Amino acid sequence: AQIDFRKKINWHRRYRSPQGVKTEHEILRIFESDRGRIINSPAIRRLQQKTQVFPLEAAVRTRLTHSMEVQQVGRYIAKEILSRLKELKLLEAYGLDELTGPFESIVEMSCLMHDIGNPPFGHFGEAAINDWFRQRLHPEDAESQPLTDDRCSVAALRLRDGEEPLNELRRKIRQDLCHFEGNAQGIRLVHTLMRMNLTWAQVGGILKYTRPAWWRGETPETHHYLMKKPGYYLSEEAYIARLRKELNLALYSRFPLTWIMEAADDISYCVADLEDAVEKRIFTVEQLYHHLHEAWGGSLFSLVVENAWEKSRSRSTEDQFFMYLRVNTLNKLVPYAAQRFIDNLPAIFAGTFNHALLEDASECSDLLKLYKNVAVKHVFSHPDVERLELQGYRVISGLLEIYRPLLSLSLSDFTELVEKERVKRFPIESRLFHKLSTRHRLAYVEAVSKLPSDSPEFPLWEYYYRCRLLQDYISGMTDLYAWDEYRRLMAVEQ
Amino acid sequence: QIDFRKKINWHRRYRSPQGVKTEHEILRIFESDRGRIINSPAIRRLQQKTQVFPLEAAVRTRLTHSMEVQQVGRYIAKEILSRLKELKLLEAYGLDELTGPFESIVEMSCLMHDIGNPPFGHFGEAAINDWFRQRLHPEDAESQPLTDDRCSVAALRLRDGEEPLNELRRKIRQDLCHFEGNAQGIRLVHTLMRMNLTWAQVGGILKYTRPAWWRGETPETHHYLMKKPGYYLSEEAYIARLRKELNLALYSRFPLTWIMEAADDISYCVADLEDAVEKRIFTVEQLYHHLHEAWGGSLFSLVVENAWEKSRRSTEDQFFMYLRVNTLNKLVPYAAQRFIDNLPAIFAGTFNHALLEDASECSDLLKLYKNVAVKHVFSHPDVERLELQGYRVISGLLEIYRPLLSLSLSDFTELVEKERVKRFPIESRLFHKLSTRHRLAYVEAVSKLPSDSPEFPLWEYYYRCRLLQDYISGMTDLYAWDEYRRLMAVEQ
Ligand code: NI
Ligand code: NI
Repeated sequence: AQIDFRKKINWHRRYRSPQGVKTEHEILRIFESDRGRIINSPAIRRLQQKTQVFPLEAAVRTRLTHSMEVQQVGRYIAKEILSRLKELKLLEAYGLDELTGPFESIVEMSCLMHDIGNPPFGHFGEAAINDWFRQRLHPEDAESQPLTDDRCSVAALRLRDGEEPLNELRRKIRQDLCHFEGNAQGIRLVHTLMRMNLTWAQVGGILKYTRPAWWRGETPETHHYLMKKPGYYLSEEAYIARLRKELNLALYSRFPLTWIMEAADDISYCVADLEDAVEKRIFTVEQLYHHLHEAWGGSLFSLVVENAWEKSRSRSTEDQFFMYLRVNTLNKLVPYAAQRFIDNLPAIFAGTFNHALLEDASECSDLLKLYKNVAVKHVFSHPDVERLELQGYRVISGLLEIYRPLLSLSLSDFTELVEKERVKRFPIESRLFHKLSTRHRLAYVEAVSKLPSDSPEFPLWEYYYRCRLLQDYISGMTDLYAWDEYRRLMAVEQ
Repeated sequence: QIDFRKKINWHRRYRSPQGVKTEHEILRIFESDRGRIINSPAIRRLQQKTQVFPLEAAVRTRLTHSMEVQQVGRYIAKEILSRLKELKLLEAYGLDELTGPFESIVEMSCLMHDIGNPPFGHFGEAAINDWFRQRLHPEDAESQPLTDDRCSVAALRLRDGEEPLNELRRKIRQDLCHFEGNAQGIRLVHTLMRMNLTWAQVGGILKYTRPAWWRGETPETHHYLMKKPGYYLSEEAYIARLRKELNLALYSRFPLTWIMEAADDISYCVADLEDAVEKRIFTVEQLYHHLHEAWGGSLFSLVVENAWEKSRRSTEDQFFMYLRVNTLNKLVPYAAQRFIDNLPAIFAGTFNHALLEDASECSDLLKLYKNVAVKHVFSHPDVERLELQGYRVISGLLEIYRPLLSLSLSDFTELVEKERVKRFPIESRLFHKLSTRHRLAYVEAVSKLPSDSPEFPLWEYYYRCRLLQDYISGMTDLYAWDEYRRLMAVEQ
């Protein structure tokens, strides 16, 4: 092989693509166009009110501010990597000499969008959606040979005896629909839903996992880490294939700048969650310092944490302590992350590298695990947080049940509903339908129209795309919007 | 005579970097600035102060707006630097090793451009000033001591024969009635949050150069830079040191500011229109017609009509994508060109115009967006009601804390020192409710004073009022509203 980043940092687009030879400048302007597209997308503002950890009530992080923090850390790691590469006289050799700006920016924006796909109430929205679609589709009963009391409630998707091609499609659909995941939904959102038409490189930095959502069974040994969670849905399959071709990815391989983004997320996530914890008066700073000292056991802790504490004891103490905790943490981990990226650059470039930059038995990872431990033991277990998670789960389950009658309809009927807009014998599901976002309905019409109308696959694909539509609509909501819809449609408030 | 090494100053007020530095070490310093800002509570507090509409999610907040402005500022900065490189002027102006810093300072100046604003924005302003006017009446201190001086504070009332003390009284009364977002921003970044930014960075926040205590007309040659107050009587010393570190003449301004300002103008106009359509006030076609009518190969044809033609994904999104893109592709180059064309004056910090404020077609496009906005959006009864409400809320909080300002020096001082005073239950608890940061700022400032001087009661009262304004202006919309409701015993 060889490391030529010109072959990875691909400034083409899916639609209306830039063509031909380009100035270093023209390339830069393209990736800046990407920045504009993202910073101005509704998806991002929607982040400015999805909950991070605490109920919104102002100084507490939201998905947005967290994403901005991650962006900053990503920038710092990218800059350290590029700078070390310049000191190693390796920048030209790796084809990065005219792509430093793009490199940096792709990382920054990949960070900003790392949460773009998450549904309201985060991992509990996820939980709610998957659990609901599991109770309706039971993918576990499609694992092997057709079960004679197949628990799935959808006639079309139930495994029928003798028709193994159709049965395989049924299998994939049922598994896929029960594996909604923030990142996969993120790819879907950026491409099919918002139609942002980013550069291939930029979309690549969003693809954080490489397992198909419809995946059943164990993951390959050699790819365990990159396939921890679903990375793309059955729908984006074609798209993801083209993406692989444009970014020179082997199957289940990942874009490199992703590894960078990931590391940034880990760092920011840990430290910030602790600071917010102190801000919500859960524990004082001293209490935090003791929990850390105890949960640990010239070492790293001494440097980062104990020096942060000593600085803190000689502006406001909470702010001083956390300023220097952040600073010291970053000054230890960011160089390490950079060093790991470079040391492992062949594998990371290939996109096959089966570890995180930080996931280790290295002291650095242990520091991160320390923050995460204190967080999960003394913050995420707090009754107000837990209550909010419970509530969110009820709200999303509730909405899904409210729109159930859209998924109850036969192909004939639902299609009639799409075409006539307002159906006389179907008042409720007509109005339920109108309540779906035009963006999402459009995506449905678009996807269904591209189908072989007479093929036996059609009812299956249609049902899939219809469920896909409903999940699009729900996952697209902010916490407050989802909660509010739930309350109004339950006729609890006007 | 343009040496940007003399403006892009990487020193700090406290614990400053000293000596010779690598281009890299300089970069790392300005990145440290970025970190300090992006992680400051002030910025998240922006993620819920209202921009135009009530929070209810797709609508802009002070934060998202600030991010949009940041992007436009970055683009303008890059265009300026790039045009300077094409003119072979980059080395000559001392920017060849400061391109990263240049860009970054602009970006962050943008992100912080709203950091100072009080809850409910210009109506919080209104409320604060109007309240302190009813209490201090600066208009009665304009000239010679008035014998029925309407001011209700014994110490600050103009007394006959004592013209030095009278001048101090004059400045204090005028200053306290001229609370302004930007001045409060300087105060916030420096005295309150103690962020200790670089001088250059603080400089990009200083948008106006008129002292808050200014009375009478502004100089002819500086009319534009002194439209609004830029710094309070307290930050006076600080601002002086800032002038020395950034090589500013009196009432002169930092350059990168002009850039930030232009970014604000652009993204503010376009965005407000988009959000207007999102809140279903008018459709896209309705908007296009309001624009076409309110106008009159020209610019409109290019930017707006081409946006509309492209528009005919979702139509609202397509139209606004290309409206934003075309607008930027016209105005950002122009802004850059204006910055460079006028670089001597802008560098000096004396340039008496905005990059965009003109009779130039570009400014007219902006004025067009602003006109359609102010006529068909800001006049919408729901916006107006929110402004009215906000003014009531801030006026209400100020009245609620009034008894802290009613106390004598002796008594209020006793309150500060003993923390809980037995004969003063209410004002004790009111006092405890003030943020420790703000109270600390008060103690800090008062302790530095000549304890026996006749100026002391005056300065103390000033700093006390300063304290209360710090606390109120520091709130988010929702927090201020909520405090007003709870302290009125309307909700538990
Ligand atoms: Ni995250
Ligand atoms: Ni603004």
